[PDB]
Amino acid sequence: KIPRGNGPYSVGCTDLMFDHTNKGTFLRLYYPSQDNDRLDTLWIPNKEYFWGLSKFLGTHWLMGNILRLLFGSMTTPANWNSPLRPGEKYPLVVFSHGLGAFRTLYSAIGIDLASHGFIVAAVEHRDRSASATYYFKDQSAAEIGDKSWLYLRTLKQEEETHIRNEQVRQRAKECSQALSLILDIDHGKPVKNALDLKFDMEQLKDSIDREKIAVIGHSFGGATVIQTLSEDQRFRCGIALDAWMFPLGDEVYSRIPQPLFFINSEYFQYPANIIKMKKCYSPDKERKMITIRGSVHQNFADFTFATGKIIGHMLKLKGDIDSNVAIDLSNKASLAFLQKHLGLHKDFDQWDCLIEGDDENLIPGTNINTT
Ligand SMILES: C[C@]1(c2ccccc2)CC(=O)N(CCOc2ccc(F)c(C#N)c2)C1
Ligand SMILES: [Cl-]
Repeated sequence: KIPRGNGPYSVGCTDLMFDHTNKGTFLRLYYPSQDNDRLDTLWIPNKEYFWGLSKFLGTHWLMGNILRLLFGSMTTPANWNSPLRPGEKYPLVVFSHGLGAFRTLYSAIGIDLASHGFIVAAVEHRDRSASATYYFKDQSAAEIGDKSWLYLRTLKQEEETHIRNEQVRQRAKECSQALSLILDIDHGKPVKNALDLKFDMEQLKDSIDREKIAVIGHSFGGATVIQTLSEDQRFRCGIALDAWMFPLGDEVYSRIPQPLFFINSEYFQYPANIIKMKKCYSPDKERKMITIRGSVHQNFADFTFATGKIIGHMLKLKGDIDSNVAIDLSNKASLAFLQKHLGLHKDFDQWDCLIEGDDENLIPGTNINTT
């Protein structure tokens, strides 16, 4: 089970696709909810995501249907289509998924943020970095619900540099586009969701704290944070969760004026990647780094909760550290940082010490030696 949020607000969830095309925005929204008696949210909602994951895992295609059997009925603890909790303006996080992931697989993070009073928009990238995604070929196809699926692209050694960079730039653009969509919805523009879901977007009118905006993401999503910040000053700070820095162009490193927080796992990181993180550092800029003891790359994603301790450890989904312990640390430290750099008047400053990695399961900075 994916843990419930630790904050005082109940959490809701819905999907938004606008426009319907492959150039539209697709996001999963987590938000503070009015109601708590709704059905929980289906974690991986279509079979084609399992088919996609099977390609990403490099397994036999037929394993897709086995993954679907095993995980196709799992829910995540967010009230599906619950009304938005009215009467208060909420800061906004735009969230970027890793390679071979998609919008729904970081619900532990998104739900927790929501439960503390954030709206979270988890983008689904159309760069062929998702295991799968979908859209509609045209206006007609969206009416009858005739989905077109786009699957993960496999790269040759010789495309890696170039195509990963094209992808991160598209990702940044998709993050900025999602922001603009949400900000327009806030300023009351009628948006007809391309998905026919019982959730009126008019609810979101005057409900965003328009200047309190951050971008967060895991791995490929972490590079996406950094590209996004450099391109869009509307985002006021970023949190990169175990960032994979390879996609970034040489030009971006000196061009990130906003505060940036690296939350790393112990076992993923390596000198080449850490050196790149350190190229974001500069005497005039606000930079923080911590490393979660006993953690692996997958502690930041939902599949760290989907299996038992033993097969979890074997499959590199779980580390030595407990998965709830690990995510609590990442989520609480994230909240404190956001409070500091968005200027929120909440109680997240209780976790300030975690930004400095001052905790028995934290390492200040990095464990990786670079020389
Ligand atoms: C370093 C990465 C990489 C780079 C090149 C080749 C291979 C891997 C880039 C990246 O984003 N990574 C994280 C992928 O996290 C996932 C993936 C699928 C999932 F279902 C879930 C979940 N839950 C999480 C791995
Ligand atoms: Cl290295």
